[PDB]
Amino acid sequence: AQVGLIIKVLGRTGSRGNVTQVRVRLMAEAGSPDYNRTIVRNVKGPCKENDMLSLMETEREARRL
Amino acid sequence: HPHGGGNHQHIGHPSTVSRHSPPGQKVGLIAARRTGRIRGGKAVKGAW
Amino acid sequence: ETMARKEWYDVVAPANFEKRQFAKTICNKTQGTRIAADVLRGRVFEANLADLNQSAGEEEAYRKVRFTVQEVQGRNLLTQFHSMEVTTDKMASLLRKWCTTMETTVEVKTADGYTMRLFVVAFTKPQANQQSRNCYAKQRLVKWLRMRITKMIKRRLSKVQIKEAVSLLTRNVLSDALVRRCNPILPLRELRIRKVRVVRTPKFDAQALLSAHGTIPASVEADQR
Amino acid sequence: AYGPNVKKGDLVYGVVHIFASFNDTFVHVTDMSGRETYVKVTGGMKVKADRDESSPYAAMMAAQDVVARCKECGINALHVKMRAVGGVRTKSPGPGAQAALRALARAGMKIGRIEDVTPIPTDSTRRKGSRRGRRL
Amino acid sequence: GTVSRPRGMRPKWHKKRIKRLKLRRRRMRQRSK
Amino acid sequence: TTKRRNHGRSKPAHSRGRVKPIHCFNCGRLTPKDKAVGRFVVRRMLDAASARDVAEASPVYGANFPMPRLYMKQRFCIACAIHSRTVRARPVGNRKIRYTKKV
RNA sequence: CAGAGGUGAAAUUCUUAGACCGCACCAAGACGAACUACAGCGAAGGCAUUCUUCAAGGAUACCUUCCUCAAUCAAGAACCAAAGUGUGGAGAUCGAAGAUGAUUAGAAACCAUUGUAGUCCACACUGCAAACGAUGACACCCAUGAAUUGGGGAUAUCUUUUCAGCACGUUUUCUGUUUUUUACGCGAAAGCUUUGAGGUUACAGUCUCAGGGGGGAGUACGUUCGCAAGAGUGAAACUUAAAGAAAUUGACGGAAUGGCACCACAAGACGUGGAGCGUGCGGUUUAAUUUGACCAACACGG
Ligand SMILES: [K+]
Ligand SMILES: [Mg+2]
Ligand SMILES: [Mg+2]
Ligand SMILES: [Mg+2]
Ligand SMILES: [Mg+2]
Ligand SMILES: [Mg+2]
Ligand SMILES: [Mg+2]
Ligand SMILES: [Mg+2]
Ligand SMILES: [Mg+2]
Ligand SMILES: [Mg+2]
Ligand SMILES: [Mg+2]
Ligand SMILES: [Mg+2]
Ligand SMILES: [Mg+2]
Ligand SMILES: [Mg+2]
Ligand SMILES: [Mg+2]
Ligand SMILES: [Mg+2]
Ligand SMILES: [Mg+2]
Ligand SMILES: [Mg+2]
Ligand SMILES: [Mg+2]
Ligand SMILES: [Mg+2]
Ligand SMILES: [Mg+2]
Ligand SMILES: [Mg+2]
Ligand SMILES: [Mg+2]
Ligand SMILES: [Mg+2]
Ligand SMILES: [Mg+2]
Ligand SMILES: [Mg+2]
Ligand SMILES: [Mg+2]
Repeated sequence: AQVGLIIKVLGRTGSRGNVTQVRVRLMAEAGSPDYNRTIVRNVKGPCKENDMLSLMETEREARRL
Repeated sequence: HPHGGGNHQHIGHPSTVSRHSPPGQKVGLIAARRTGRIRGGKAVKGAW
Repeated sequence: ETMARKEWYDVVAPANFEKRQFAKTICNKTQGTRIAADVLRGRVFEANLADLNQSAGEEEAYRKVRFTVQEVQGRNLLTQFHSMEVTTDKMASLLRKWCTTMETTVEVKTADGYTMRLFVVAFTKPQANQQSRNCYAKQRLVKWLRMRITKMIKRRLSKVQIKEAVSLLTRNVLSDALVRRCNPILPLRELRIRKVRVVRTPKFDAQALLSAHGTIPASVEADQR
Repeated sequence: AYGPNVKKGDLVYGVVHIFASFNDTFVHVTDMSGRETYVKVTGGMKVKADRDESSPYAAMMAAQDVVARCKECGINALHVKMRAVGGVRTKSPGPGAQAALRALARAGMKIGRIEDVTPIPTDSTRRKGSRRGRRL
Repeated sequence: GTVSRPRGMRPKWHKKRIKRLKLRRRRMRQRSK
Repeated sequence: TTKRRNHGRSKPAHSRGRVKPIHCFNCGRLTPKDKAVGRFVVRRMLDAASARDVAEASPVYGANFPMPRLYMKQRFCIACAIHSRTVRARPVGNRKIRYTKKV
């Protein structure tokens, strides 16, 4: 369960606007292969900048749409 | 002739006959792979 | 397990390539009438020219060279030049709109035999002073350029052996000579040999093959692990 | 147990052919000649729905299976050759092309030359469909 | 809708109907002839 | 009621008689080459996020040697160009404006 | 080595018989990508690989020749996309008819897999296209700015060991071509504008074809041509007050763009719809069950 920090909110994606797209910086240890690695994710529920997520799979990256 | 006879002029049995039919019986379409109007590219006739 | 039957082999490029033992391949262990040596011959291996020539620059990273296995020496697959081709991305990126793409096809036979087809492509260029919307070329000049390219390739490539011809194509010597003698006919943005392919080959000579490979590097595939 | 007699850590190169259609994705690892194939895994071997055969996730799963088998075979580096269906049909690669290549890279496989090798006709036969095209 | 009113059925198919009708009258006269 | 002076194609009235048709990129509809909407596309083989990982794992590719890109000449029929938003309907006055370079 | 194909999703279909996939090969028939353009050629239809050929054709150049030989046309003749017809060939791809699987209330369609005739070539017919610039041919005047193709005049840049005293390119000019942007004038307007739809009630350069409200009807008959399909020619009876054309404002769109709303949705909460009962509406019944109202009627006419 990799923990990621939301550094910015890209926007409200989806037709209904319930899902939002954010840029997530992984909160890994220093020297780890995932140190300072940023990915784009789709988040369900109210999320704000500086929030933290529990990513089950870090390989997948959300579409920029 | 195998095709002779009848109160109408007809072959009463399929005219496509086996390759192994004895002489006298091997009349008609001999060991035919197909019949009809071919209907398309004409295959090269003869053996393979 | 399928890999149990497999034996490993080394593919060796001729001596005019800096890296000799490029690539590795597998083959079924000769399980009887199905001899590995009989089935290996004729296999074509494609490699990037940059990998074959380490000293080569940026331009050689966009050319692929194919080699045909002419003989199986132990675990070494001694090969002969088969074809050379420019990569898809580089060739597609060379095309520009407001100019004419001029293509030439030249078929020559070397001293050993080895008929090959050359497939030269050229593009017209706007002049530095030019401000016209297009730089299209008159068909008279295109025919002249095609004629001169054909003569030069036939003259130069028909007096040399197969190994020298491959060296000329690999080291851009023939291409540079073409572009230098063809610019006076027509301002060329770029003259490039798109694809070389051997279409006909003489009867198989091993002595000439051994002479073409020089000193053959050994392979340790059959050695004890 | 399987692999060439080479020093540990030296790169052994295969060729991965990534056929990314809009109906399926192929991850096919061969040697440099292309005659011998080490492992072929398709996107439809990882999903049960026909619509999910060409999904990026199916390509990712197929690539991971390829990486495991290539590890067993001794291959640790790969030249990639990606193609669309080509010919007279569409030249756009399928959804799983990027997914398969990224999954191979992330799974520890070394990546060599990348080339697009989709079939390009210099002049083609008639394309499927009428002169009115496919009407939807 | 690149065209204005046909005003009483598509004229192409009306011409086809007239053509079939002409052929029918032709065959009838041929029978009588 | 002529909508366009050029009738939606690049064929003046005394230049040619016929332009050989081409198949649409999407649907395959046969349309004259001059009339079809032609866009030259230079598409990256991988997106930026995935290209980073592949370039990381590639000795060949990196900050000095760029990765290959796809080059396609895409010609669309009018219906497929409109539906894919390559072109849109425009106000009558704005129909005249033209572009010569990819901006 | 276990699926592949195909699709909104599937299935008809192919697949341990090894399909799909991969490499190098073949065969055959088409086709000639990108370059490919408000570009070139051609009478029109049409015409894109290279090389070698055969007649041509135009433009330009000319202090060459000649001396009205011309323009346009009933009758008459030749060419003419695709489809179609005949006879041979070809048959890779695609594909009328047909079949099957889907989707549907039905679907003989659109979609999928196929599939015959056809598609391709030769010869001979056919001669009906939105064969369109919906704009007949020839000739004259005609404002402006960028261009573009071909040939010639005159005089900044690049290459310059042989189809080479070269080729391109700059500036200016010129004849001929396909055009574009923005002046009169014209037009019902859309629009056209040395490329006219201008130079027309201030109506006359020349020739020629066609039209005279809508249909019936490009039908009937006769007749010519055609193998046939049909083509050319072509009515009338009867019916009908409009049919049309271009613009304007609305309205509508299973067309785009930007916003907005819990009488919308999303995240949810309480419910209603199921039970009993109160009440209103309808129906039934009745002498009467008085009547209005059917999102914006129905605990509403307080
Ligand atoms: K009988
Ligand atoms: Mg008997
Ligand atoms: Mg009888
Ligand atoms: Mg009978
Ligand atoms: Mg030019
Ligand atoms: Mg499938
Ligand atoms: Mg549609
Ligand atoms: Mg409309
Ligand atoms: Mg309209
Ligand atoms: Mg009208
Ligand atoms: Mg012309
Ligand atoms: Mg035409
Ligand atoms: Mg257009
Ligand atoms: Mg097989
Ligand atoms: Mg070409
Ligand atoms: Mg035909
Ligand atoms: Mg025929
Ligand atoms: Mg016959
Ligand atoms: Mg088919
Ligand atoms: Mg007509
Ligand atoms: Mg007309
Ligand atoms: Mg010209
Ligand atoms: Mg003008
Ligand atoms: Mg008639
Ligand atoms: Mg709100
Ligand atoms: Mg309201
Ligand atoms: Mg109320």
